[PDB]
Amino acid sequence: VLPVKIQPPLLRPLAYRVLSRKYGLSIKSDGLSALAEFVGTNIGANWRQGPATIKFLEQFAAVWKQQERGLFIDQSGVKEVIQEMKEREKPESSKALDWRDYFKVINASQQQRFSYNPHKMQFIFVGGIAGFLPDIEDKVQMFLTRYYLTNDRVMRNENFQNSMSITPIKNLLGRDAQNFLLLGLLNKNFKGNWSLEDPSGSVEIDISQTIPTQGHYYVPGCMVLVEGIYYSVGNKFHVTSMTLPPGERREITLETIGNLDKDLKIRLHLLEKELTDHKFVILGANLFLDDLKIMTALSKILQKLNDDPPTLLIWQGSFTSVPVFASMSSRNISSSTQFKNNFDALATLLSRFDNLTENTTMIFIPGPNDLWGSMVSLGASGTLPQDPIPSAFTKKINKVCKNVVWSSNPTRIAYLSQEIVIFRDDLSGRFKRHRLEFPFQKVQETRKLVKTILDQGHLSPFLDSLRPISWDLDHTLTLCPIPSTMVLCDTTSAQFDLTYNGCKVINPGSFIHNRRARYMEYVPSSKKTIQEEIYI
Amino acid sequence: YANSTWEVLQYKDSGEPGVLEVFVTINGKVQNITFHIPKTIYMKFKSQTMPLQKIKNCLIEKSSASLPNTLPESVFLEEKENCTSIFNDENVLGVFEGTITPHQRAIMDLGASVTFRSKAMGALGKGIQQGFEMKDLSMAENERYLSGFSMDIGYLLHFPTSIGYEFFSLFKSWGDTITINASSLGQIYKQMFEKKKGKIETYSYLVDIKEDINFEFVYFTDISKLYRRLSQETTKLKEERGLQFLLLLQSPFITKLLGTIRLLNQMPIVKLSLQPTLLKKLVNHVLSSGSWISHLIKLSQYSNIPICNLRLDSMDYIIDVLYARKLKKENIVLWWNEKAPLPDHGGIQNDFDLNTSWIMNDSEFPKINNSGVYDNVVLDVGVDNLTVNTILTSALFVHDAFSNDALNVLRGMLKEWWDEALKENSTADLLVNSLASWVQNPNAKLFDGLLRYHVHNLTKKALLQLVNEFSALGSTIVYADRNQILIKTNKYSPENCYAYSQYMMKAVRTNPMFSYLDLNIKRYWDLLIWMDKFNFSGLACDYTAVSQWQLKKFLSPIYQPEFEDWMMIILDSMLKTKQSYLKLNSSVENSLNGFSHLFSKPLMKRVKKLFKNQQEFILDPQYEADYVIPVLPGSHLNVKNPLLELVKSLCHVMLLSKSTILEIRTLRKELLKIFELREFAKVAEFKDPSLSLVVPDFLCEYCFFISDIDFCKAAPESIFSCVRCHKAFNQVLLQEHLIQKLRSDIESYLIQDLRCSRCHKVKRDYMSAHCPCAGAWEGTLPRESIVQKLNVFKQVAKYYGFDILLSCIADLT
Ligand SMILES: [Zn+2]
Ligand SMILES: [Zn+2]
Repeated sequence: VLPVKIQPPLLRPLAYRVLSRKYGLSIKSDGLSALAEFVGTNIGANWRQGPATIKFLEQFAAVWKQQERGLFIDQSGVKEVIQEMKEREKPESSKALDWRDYFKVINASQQQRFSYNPHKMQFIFVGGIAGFLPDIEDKVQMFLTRYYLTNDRVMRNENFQNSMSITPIKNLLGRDAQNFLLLGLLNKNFKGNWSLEDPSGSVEIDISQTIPTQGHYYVPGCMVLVEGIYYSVGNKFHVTSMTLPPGERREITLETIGNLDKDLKIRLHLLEKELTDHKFVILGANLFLDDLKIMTALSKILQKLNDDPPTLLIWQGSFTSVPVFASMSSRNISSSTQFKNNFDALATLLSRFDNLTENTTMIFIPGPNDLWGSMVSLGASGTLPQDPIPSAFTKKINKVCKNVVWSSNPTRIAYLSQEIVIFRDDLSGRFKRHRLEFPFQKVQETRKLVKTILDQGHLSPFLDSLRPISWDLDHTLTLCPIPSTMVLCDTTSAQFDLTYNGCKVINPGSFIHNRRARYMEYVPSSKKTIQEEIYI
Repeated sequence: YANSTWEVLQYKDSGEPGVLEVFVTINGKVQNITFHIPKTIYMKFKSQTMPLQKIKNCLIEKSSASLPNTLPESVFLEEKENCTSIFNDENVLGVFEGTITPHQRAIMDLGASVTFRSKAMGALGKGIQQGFEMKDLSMAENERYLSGFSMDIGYLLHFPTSIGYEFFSLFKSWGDTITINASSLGQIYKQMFEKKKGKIETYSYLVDIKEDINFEFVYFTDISKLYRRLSQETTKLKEERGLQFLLLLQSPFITKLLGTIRLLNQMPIVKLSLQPTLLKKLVNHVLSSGSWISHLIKLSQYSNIPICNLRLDSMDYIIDVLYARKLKKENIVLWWNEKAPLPDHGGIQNDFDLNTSWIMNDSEFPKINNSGVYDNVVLDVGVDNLTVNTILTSALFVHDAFSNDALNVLRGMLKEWWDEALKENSTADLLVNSLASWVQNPNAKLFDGLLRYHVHNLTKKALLQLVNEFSALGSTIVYADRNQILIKTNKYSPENCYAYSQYMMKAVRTNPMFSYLDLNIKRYWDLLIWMDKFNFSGLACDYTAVSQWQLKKFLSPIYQPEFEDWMMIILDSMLKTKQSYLKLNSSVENSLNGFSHLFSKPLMKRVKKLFKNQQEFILDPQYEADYVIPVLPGSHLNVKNPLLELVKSLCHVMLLSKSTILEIRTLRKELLKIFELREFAKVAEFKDPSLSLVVPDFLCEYCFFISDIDFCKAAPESIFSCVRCHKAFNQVLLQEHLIQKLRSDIESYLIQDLRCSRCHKVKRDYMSAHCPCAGAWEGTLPRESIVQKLNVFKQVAKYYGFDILLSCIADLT
């Protein structure tokens, strides 16, 4: 533990002798200097560092897998990894593992681009002021990628469970009366009649005399599994039974993707048991800060949480009563600055609690009436991958706390080996409005909604003419791994908590249902939820 | 309550949908009354008879017409159940399509402000205990004299500021105790306040002010005097005149009221919502408070509205209330949607629709602009009342069109207000101008995107018809932008202009379509070199001359005076040539055919001298302060030879004329020979140095002027202030509108329709590698266009110092 400074020239012989000869690692001058600094700091007289170098190189070859170790990033990374493995074994550090280094929240703009090579591959894709503008090919392939994902899901589930094959729509032309099973995107033709769209083509469908699976919502833009007899007399597909694709368990998708290292899995599993007492509190929807009654109720809720602050306090969308837009007036209407005043008022009612706002990440989720998204939509369901609340309106709130995250509407949480997805949207209303009728209670409707969302595998299985989506930011809506926990926030659906296909779906509902400021509590360790209604 | 108007209809809900305060001005004095109002819903039973009959009988089909995109279901407490009777069985709560109008609103819409309880004394006493339900009470009554005669006031104006001076001032009709060296300035304003009160005592005849105005200089250090002292003073005044005073409240933010003051003054309340130098503001406001009381009385007399109407663009609320009344007289469902700017189209208004989105974010007004030199006399005709005249004369399958019946209702109402204002009618004209301005106001309580789009198309087509009419009259158009139109009269002689112009205006007014369209000629141009609105010069009335060339701002500071001087030289040469042609006599070929010969040789020699001077001093320091290209919001061009840019601009403004193209091309070739540049070289071609960034249909909050503000081209003084007036514009409003346009551009790029790159057939399917004609898909809005627009926005924000716009740009990436 004796500190010492050792110059790179004397350490150079032994360093190379092991890094280069034993394993084949090239060490640069700057990297050699950094390694000499590390060895001098964490050991004296620089004699018994052979095991340290061996551990460094073996970790580097096991994880990083490249050359030129002296990049100031590879060396630091391997030293840190050595630190955590020594910590979990319980030197430079001998403390306990902290979940903060394994807890992260992923925005819609910072995920990994995963485009599926149509045959069999899930590839990885990963520049100026207008560097966020999607390209045209992104719009072209937006639905193709979704179809390929659904087709892979069907090829894994249906054939191994039910064994009719899937015939591409282009294969129905010459056939006169044979039976086919089509997987296509239900949509309305420009001529005004329903049809299914496939990468190979499209075909009109005669929806009369169809028996649909009643446990699903059927809407244009959702991908269905129709079955019927093609007719070449009028080029129509007389569908008999149409149902949504079967869902998949998350664990099944993980071995196909094959994404985790063993040490990271062990550490995450260990802190899963160690961190038993962590509480996630999910507030209600439509926190209308403009309303004085809701403002007073929020004070009582924050006071109650101040006694025992939770791990995360998630705030739902539509923070203001009226949609924000450019207002022509000489008063303090000023829909921009009035938002700033509302957040400043929130800061007053939030900085008053010293016990709260400390050791509590505060994630904020935007809604239909938030800045930069309500400017054009005027409070309607506009572009789905909503950008976070602008930082220009969060000066006081961010100054008051120390860990506050402003995230996208379809945000992702990486608290542990499990993934949590938060989504604020009135899915039930749109589903009911755009559900198509077949010419041929509340808990049942909630189950229908959850089943439709999970079977579709997409957060919004809707057409581009009903819910515009940023073309490149579409993977942020795809439920390819089917995350374990999903906060399907809503304002037109009754509060519920359901589990399906290994996924826990929780809907806190509106903040004020009749007279109570409802909010939800989530315990990741026990996977148990409970609502906390508080009277006004 | 007998023929008594409620002064304020404040929402005394107490959780009851229908219970609210009614301060009806009874014959003796105002008294607090409670009402009861069922929540009417316009859910017409479309092809489905539902016999459920939960609480109230439901009318079948409502005998009305819905909104393409007399009280059915008259419940009383929807709180009973939010889920209500959701069935989705052929329009039985399948689509709401009802009314969101809460209490305090349906009362004004249906019941007149003045009302009389058409019941006996026993029924009156029975209704005293619980309230006066509108179902069996409160018939609408005539409003010949709706207001009162002598009403006490409780003036409590307050103008806070962050500098550190508190304006928690209160005024009394007789107490005169204004509690805040002010006596001298107060008397100074009193010196003409004798005349002001004489006007009040001859036109208002409502209240009088005591002459002993005592000013109490008290410093409201903290809340103890900021709020508690004000509350105790106002409760002392309240117990002084018991429910016998009208609160004239002025406060930028109303939360001070609703804290404790509002329920301290439940009596009739009005929300005006409007260091030594700032002292005069208080005395001016207190001594002018006696002027608009008569205006409010007149407004409430004409418009059937109580005194609870807010003064923030009160014309918008008046128009909403009157339009709702005229629409309720007809069997048309309303689209109120008080909570949100979007129309109350049931529930279909909350989801994205491509057509609705397009009609919303499309306000670009076509401009007809012809560039050239016009030796003929051209008139700067300025149109006015285009929207009003358009809706009035619009009388003279389509899913994108507004309802024809609602438009007819609007036309009839506008005709009524118009004829009224024509005869002496103050409020009538106020409301016509206000309607012109509201149609496009999302804050309106009846705003409809379809209606605004319909009005926009009607205005576009009316302007096109006006242009065609002027062309037929024998005058070509060189500019038309919905606020002004420039016509090229064929009369060469400037003397023969007045009679021709008057004949033209009369002939335009003869057409029924433009009868209400008022036109006035602003300026006469004997000569005009027109490139754009912001790049023009010429002789104006024949003796004044103007040189407004935005191209000059993009030249190096040394050459800006050279361009300015040579513009005057060119204009004078053109004038001399025109005079010579007119003297000799008294487009293929006009009066100008050799105007370049006057200054060709001096210009060439000056350019040679300037080129030698530049070659001497281009690289040497201490001169780079002159040979520097200015940075402007529209700057997008890299300049290597600033003198070449100067000669390019001069040659372009000379090439504007169509007749003298050849003699100016020869001059340009000779000029370019100096730089050893070819005549048709790419670098020698003139490209506009400035881009454009227009905020369409920007509205001036004072004079109601609808103009397209351009930020990359207009001078800074012409964007922060209006045109017809000279009042300033809010920085926050400009930044908000710029952000709105930026988000509209982003959304329009994201929701664009792809089309084939070879046959241009629009893409119809969702999964398709390419067009069936073997052509790759391409967008109708290229990505490069949006990138350029974003760069323009960033340049404007960085130059003008728009902080919120910079925050938006940063938040994009
Ligand atoms: Zn103005
Ligand atoms: Zn094509």
